[PDB]
Amino acid sequence: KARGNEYQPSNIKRKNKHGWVRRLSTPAGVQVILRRMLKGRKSLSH
Amino acid sequence: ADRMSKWTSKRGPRSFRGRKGRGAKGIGFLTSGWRFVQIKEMVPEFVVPDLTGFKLKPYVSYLAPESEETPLTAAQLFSEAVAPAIEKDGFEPTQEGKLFQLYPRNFLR
Amino acid sequence: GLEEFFDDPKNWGQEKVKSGAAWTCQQLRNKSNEDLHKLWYVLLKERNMLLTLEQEAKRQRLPMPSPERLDKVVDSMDALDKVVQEREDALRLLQTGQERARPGAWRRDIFGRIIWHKFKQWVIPWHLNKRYNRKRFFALPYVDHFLRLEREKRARIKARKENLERKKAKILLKKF
Amino acid sequence: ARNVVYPLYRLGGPQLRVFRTNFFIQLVRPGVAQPEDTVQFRIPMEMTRVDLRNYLEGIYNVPVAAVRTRVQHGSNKRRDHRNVRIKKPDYKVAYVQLAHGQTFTFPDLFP
Amino acid sequence: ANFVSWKSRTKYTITPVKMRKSGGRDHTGRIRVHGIGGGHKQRYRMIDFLRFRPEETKSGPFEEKVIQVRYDPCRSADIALVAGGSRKRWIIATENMQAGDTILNSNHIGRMAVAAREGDAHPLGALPVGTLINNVESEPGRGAQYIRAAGTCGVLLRKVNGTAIIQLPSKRQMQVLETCVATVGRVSNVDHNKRVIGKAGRNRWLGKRPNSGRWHRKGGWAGRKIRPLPPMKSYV
Amino acid sequence: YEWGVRSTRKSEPPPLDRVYEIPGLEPITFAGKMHFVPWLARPIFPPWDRGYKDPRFYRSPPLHEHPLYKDQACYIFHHRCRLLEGVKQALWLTKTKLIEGLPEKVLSLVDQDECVLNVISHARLWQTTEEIPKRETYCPVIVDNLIQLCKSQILKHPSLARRICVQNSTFSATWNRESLLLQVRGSGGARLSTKDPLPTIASREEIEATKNHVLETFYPISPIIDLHECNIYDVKNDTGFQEGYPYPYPHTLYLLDKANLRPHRLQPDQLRAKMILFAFGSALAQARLLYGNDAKVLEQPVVVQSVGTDGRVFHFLVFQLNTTDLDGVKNLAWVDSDQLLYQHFWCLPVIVEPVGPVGFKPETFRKFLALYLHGA
Amino acid sequence: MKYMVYPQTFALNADRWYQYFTKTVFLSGLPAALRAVACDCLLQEHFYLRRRRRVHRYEESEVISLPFLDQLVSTLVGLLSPHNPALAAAALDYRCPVHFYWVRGEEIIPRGHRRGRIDDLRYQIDDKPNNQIRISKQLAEFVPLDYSVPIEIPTIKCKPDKLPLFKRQYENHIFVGSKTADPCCYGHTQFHLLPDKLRRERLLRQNCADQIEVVFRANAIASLFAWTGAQAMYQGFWSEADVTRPFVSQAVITDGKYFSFFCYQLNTLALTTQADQNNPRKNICWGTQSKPLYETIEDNDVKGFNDDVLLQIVHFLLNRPK
Amino acid sequence: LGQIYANNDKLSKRLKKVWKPQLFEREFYSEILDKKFTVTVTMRTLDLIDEAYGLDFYILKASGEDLCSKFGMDLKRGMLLRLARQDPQLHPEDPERRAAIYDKYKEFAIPEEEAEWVGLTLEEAIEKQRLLEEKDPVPLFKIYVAELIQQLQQQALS
RNA sequence: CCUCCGCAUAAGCCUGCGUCAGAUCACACUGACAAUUAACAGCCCAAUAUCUACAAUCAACCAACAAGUCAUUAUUACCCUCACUGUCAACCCAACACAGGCAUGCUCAUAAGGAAAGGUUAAAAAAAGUAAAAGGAACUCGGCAAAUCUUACCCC
RNA sequence: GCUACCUAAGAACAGCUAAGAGCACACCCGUCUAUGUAGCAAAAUAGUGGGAAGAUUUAUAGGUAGAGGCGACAAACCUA
RNA sequence: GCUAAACCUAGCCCCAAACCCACUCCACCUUACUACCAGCAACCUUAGCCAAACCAUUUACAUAAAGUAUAGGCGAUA
Ligand SMILES: [Mg+2]
Ligand SMILES: [Mg+2]
Ligand SMILES: [Mg+2]
Ligand SMILES: [Mg+2]
Ligand SMILES: [Mg+2]
Ligand SMILES: [Mg+2]
Ligand SMILES: [Mg+2]
Ligand SMILES: [Mg+2]
Ligand SMILES: [Mg+2]
Ligand SMILES: [Mg+2]
Ligand SMILES: [Mg+2]
Ligand SMILES: [Mg+2]
Ligand SMILES: [Mg+2]
Ligand SMILES: [Mg+2]
Ligand SMILES: [Mg+2]
Ligand SMILES: [Mg+2]
Ligand SMILES: [Mg+2]
Ligand SMILES: [Mg+2]
Repeated sequence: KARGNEYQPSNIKRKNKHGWVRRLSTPAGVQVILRRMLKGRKSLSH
Repeated sequence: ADRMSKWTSKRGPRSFRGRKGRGAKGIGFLTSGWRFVQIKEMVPEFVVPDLTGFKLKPYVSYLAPESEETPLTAAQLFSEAVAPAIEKDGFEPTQEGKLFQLYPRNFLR
Repeated sequence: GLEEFFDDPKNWGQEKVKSGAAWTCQQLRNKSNEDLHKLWYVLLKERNMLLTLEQEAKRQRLPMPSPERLDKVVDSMDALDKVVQEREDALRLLQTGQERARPGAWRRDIFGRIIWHKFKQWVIPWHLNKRYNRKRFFALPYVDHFLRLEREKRARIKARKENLERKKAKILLKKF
Repeated sequence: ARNVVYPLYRLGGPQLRVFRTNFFIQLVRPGVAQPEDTVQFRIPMEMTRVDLRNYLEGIYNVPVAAVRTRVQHGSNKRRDHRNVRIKKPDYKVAYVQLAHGQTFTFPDLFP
Repeated sequence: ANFVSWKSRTKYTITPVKMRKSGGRDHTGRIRVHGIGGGHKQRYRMIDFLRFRPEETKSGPFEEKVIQVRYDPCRSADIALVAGGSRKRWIIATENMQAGDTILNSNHIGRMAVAAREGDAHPLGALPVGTLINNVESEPGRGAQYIRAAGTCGVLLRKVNGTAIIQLPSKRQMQVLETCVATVGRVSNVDHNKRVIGKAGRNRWLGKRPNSGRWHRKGGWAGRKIRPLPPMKSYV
Repeated sequence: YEWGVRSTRKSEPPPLDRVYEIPGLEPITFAGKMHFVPWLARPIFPPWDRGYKDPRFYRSPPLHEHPLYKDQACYIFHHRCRLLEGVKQALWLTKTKLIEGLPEKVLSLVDQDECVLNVISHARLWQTTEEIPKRETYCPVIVDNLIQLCKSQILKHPSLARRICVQNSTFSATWNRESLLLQVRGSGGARLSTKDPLPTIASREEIEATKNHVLETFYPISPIIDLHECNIYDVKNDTGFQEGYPYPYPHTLYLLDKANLRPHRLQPDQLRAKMILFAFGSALAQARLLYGNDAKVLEQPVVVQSVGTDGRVFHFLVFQLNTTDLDGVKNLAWVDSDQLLYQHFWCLPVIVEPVGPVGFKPETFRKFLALYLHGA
Repeated sequence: MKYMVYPQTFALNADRWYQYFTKTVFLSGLPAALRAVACDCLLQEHFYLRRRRRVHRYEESEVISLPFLDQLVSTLVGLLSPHNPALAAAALDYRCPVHFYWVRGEEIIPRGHRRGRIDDLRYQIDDKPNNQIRISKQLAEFVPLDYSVPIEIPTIKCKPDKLPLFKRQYENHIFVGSKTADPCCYGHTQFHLLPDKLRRERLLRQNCADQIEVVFRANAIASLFAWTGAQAMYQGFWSEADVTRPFVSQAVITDGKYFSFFCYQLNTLALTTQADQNNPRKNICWGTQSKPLYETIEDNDVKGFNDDVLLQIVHFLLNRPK
Repeated sequence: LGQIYANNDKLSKRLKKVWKPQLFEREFYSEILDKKFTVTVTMRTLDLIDEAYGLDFYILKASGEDLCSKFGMDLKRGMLLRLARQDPQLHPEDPERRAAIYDKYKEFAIPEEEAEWVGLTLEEAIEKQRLLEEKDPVPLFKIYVAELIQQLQQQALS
């Protein structure tokens, strides 16, 4: 069927999936954040 | 799906909305069956003086003369409470048994 | 009453109101603690009134009668804050010998950059605070490289600034 | 008082005082026809309903009968030459009912 | 990978405990067992398998009265609610075990043998040779692990020295200490073997996902193997 | 078998750092800072006690050090205690003979149904917006309505104005048997309270004649079996009222059982047993109040009644308490068990069978009325 | 979605608003054994009945007061069955809900896709009277159907939302204590107690001492109106087929000590702007100021007991249906 | 951690290999500390100890970069401290014995202020330093008072 | 004339056809000013032991099988009350003012909500319907499609 | 946040005939035809249809991740 | 004659030198930007493309000695 809308929003999920806390939780996440900072991004995490 | 907009209490689902708040400062605690318990001591009581017979005003007449600035450092203060010391020839060691603690502040503003 | 939230009924609709000068700091310093406190409340009400007036103006599509006065008031307030704060600081110095009242310390976070961690104020000791122990204050080796990169970036920026300045100077010289 | 660390009240401890209050307030004209005795203020976000009540009582000596606050959203839509969103600030509105049937019509300025 | 096991209830109880399903998953989160999950919901009646255990401050053999004989969702053998003294407990029921019926729970290895009633529990020393048993411990005071399914029964083959020899249902022999406790008779709900399932719906309800469609060519193992029954296993 | 599983228990604290074994140097730990660092050793903190007391984060002492902890365990009964043996055990606990019919006098005191029917309908259909009301709503309601109806014969009997049904009344009563200490506790049910005591049903010959018949043993179930075994109890008996309270004499314990699930409800035998216990307990308390706590056979034996539970079924009980000396003569109870007004109610019409109570019988109602009357 | 009207309201000068909503006219005034019993009732809950678990000040109105009230109702009823035979047959209902739903006035939709359309604005009351007395025969009339009484209804100069009164959409319910299939469809006396929020101490602490009486009055206006309305509905009548005979009911609101007494006279269900232009009829509410049943309780002795209140209560109970 | 050629010929696969040492658990007495430690020791360690004779001796003798263990370093430090202080290790009734023990290790035994820092990591050392030079700040008031006093004295002199 | 939609709540979005001023299929587009007020809903619950066998299905008879969704008690601890946040809209996800997707409660023809036709002409071709003389599968790979409805037999 | 499978705690299934029963709404799927093919749409519309008290459908939160997972194997599905 | 064209200075690149930055107040590891209550913790050879004309051992990561000794499917190359 139509497959365009993969996204189907719910804030809680987003926060758990992609939030600051989650990022902090691993080394990889931390590294990601660091990279973002280096780049100079306005929103490091969600 | 904005990352840029500031996250706030308006933004989430129900639970999220309930949780956050603005910088309100809580006035008590919450118990039993969601009965809030307003403690009187947590609420800030505004100590307003009486302004009757008070000759000061919110602006200062232009005729008042100019004078150079003097940052009120500790030394100056000491000097202006050193007469008694001089006479001798008023200090707390700790302030843990004191209401208004100067260092790790108790007093507000 | 609520009459204090507006100025004298004489002054409504003049477009020019006389109100001379802010409180300079010296004057404030000269005044007593109690006196200062008293003055603060006088100031506050005035400020509120000014704000109200501004709001009214905004509503009505009209300009403020005299917006300098508000500014002056604000300045005065600031001065007052400074004076009292200064005094407090002095007192602290005399007693405990502490610059800043609220305690903190130099803490290296996850990202490696050293931060002034201001202390938060609690009921139980740090060792059995469940939340606080999650908030980790240390780097690990994966951060060093990133730090280095950051430093390099900073240096580049600095270089750009300096060279630019030099170029500007050269241009100026050429001109004159 | 806004933007200050509040001391921690344990249980037997003293009353919290605010000497020299930080937040300052502005009473406004209502937009949508309120009852007589209602007064509409703009509280700065951090200040509470109780605080407002106290504030009015102390500094202005008004008999406040009830207070009802509400957080108004300030619009985020509206952009620059850059296409970056200018945010109008969100503020707190206070509906303060006076006591003793005191009554208060908001006066005409700019006649 | 959040996985705290539901098995977390230190106090013994009769109240049926709430039970999280697995899906054939590990604590990692990956499928370690195929064909599991999506059954009907169940609650666990904690079965006391150590048959002989006296209540607090009591010593010797005691009696018990059966109150109810319920169906357990967790297993093929149906269960019995028992009471004795001041405490109740769930035990695995025997064949022909009725409500209001009495059960003995002995520690006593007698001089002579003990004529057993289908339900009651004794050491293997006390039993006659050739008596059918179930809920057999592997050591003294260990707890019953063997012969627990519906209709199952191992015969007591012989006694030599301070040890008894058991024939397990699979038929492989097992030597145990003479003092280890067992219950006599065969385990409740015979005819579980012959229960026709009728449809795949039933299977689903029970909690078994279907077999995969992947066609596997049969290998070496797949022929019938005729072997001698492996050596009698001892716990001594 | 140990129940618990290792992965769900509080994890063992990690192995103590190797510097602590060395006598005697100062181990450099992160307690100098105020946070964990992997390098630097794990510090050992002193067990912190909060000085001042905050109720909302309070921790009680261990059961050992309590102001009234006794070694001999008291076995205590409440509304939620729910006996394995039902009535025979209750009797044993109470020390009493069961009699299968209600007494004659009460029956006589009988010698209209539309009203009853109406009440039933109200309970089971009319009293709330939602169709088919729940038993947590209707069971008490029905009882209340019945009580009201009964009262509505004050015009006939003017002595019925000397009573009052009261809601949050507890009691406590403690006694011995073999000897193990026993206690009963208050209800979540109504108490019909009168000014005058009830008259004695059995004569002093009848009472005497109890001596011959024995209490039923029921081994091996222990009699206490389903009661709360309790150390830390306090032995004081208590009628639920201070001295000088008018309407002090307990007439009938209108105790009920709400609860919409079959399991939460009592099962009838258990309920009956509970009722009996309550009757004993209140009666016992009354006796204690009257005479000394010194045990004996009574001169004027007190009588308490109790009506059962449930919108559908009814268990009627009268209790003749005649001996404070337990461990001789015994007490005697008269039950009319599981009598039941109305077998089934239909809230919606089936498709044939109309909207109302099928299988109605007024005998139960009559019995109830009689019970209510007794004193007048 | 309809305005969710709460009888026991915290809102200030809510009475006038309530009147406007309902179209009532408020008027001040009205159109030994027992005493002993009352005293006993008072004592039982405050002194004699031994509480196992301790009672706190948040827990006081629920645990102490409501049961006392119930006792008063029931015992008094029992007493008065000789003096008044209708209370014998009457059905007495404890905490049994009273719902009433009506429409008063138009509202053009201010914004959205429904903007600029006449929405007739709706209300609902959902009360739970501590207890009430229902009868199968209707009570007397008090005042004639169509009575002028020229004192006039409050105006109200703005939207009803500005008095903190909020909207919601749920089940529209016209419900007297029990369903239509029930002979006891009429009522008479209604007993309310106010919760912790509307204790007079609290009011005193705030600056709303004026509103100590007001709250009670508001409650009377609401709950009574709902009950009468419900009754009217049960006998066929509604906004178009407006009541032929005046429906009447009675109330006695309280907070522990302080009682007052409120008769109600229902002359109209025609509240829709369709049926109000040709309408001189209007509902009526009679009422006393809240008077203390006692001064205080010193141990097990009521200090300054008030018999007038008791008498009033008796009168309320003891009025007949002719 | 290394790699092997398959059959020790280079024209076969190269494939990665971890050679692990054979770990054991053993008790160990030490005269300097008077305690029995249970350690994850290997046979080479044992051999080394034997060569050096005492475990204590080995600990002392063996250099920090050859010890290759933090625990070992710590132990060494402790021993050094003991040597320095001359602490009551064996308590009353064994003073002579203690003396004898000390004399057994007359070699080694550095001044006490060096032995405190032996066998520390860098971070640990830093922490120690911080602890040492911690101190609550001196009230300025006191300083001012002192100054005043000095001034007064000066005045008196002149 | 349509109504196969509507009003709510949930989730989502986040001021997105309110007032005034202003400009440039036809005039929801820019600037200023205004608004959503808690009772609904979120935001909970001092310890230590100790208790919780009997489903739900109008719960009553029957009747089962897959065996189930709503409870304490004892003792110690405890007077302080109603703060904080959500509350707008023509709305979300599909790049769009997209015939698609989108949980639940009422409403089941509506008391809500809407407009198939910018104007004209009336050609072919194309699309969607309705029509039918006589015949009635002669169509075609096949009765596909349509129309009226139902007989028997294989394979798998 | 799609889909594949699972875990927790939820919700839905009118009406007529008499059980992974039949007809038939809501809901789910997607047989055949036509239209559409830079489309209303990166898989839709119109009809016609298979299912619709169950191995049913479905909202919420959590879990398994690529040398992997998940799979009533179609080498499916794992954000066009 | 419309669309358009045109335009220098924003700044930037490579060096040289010199070792950088980081707390007005408030908030920020819980769903970061959240005033206020009883639990764990970092270190573990790069690989492969590619070249060898495939590919399998193998294939680089001041000056001069010296592309010398060496190494190497003794070849690519190192
Ligand atoms: Mg198979
Ligand atoms: Mg197969
Ligand atoms: Mg809305
Ligand atoms: Mg698209
Ligand atoms: Mg319409
Ligand atoms: Mg059109
Ligand atoms: Mg056209
Ligand atoms: Mg034709
Ligand atoms: Mg042809
Ligand atoms: Mg043909
Ligand atoms: Mg066809
Ligand atoms: Mg079917
Ligand atoms: Mg079908
Ligand atoms: Mg295949
Ligand atoms: Mg294939
Ligand atoms: Mg190649
Ligand atoms: Mg090539
Ligand atoms: Mg090739």
